[PDB]
Amino acid sequence: GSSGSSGRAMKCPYCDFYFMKNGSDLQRHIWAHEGVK
Ligand SMILES: [Zn+2]
Repeated sequence: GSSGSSGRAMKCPYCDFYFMKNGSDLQRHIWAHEGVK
């Protein structure tokens, strides 16, 4: 699919959104649900 040739991405511990299993942007996306500036 458009997110990757084999699919099977990780899913967020707070919402419906997806990232690559070792992506650094996931840590910022989670810290944003935890309310960090
Ligand atoms: Zn999320």
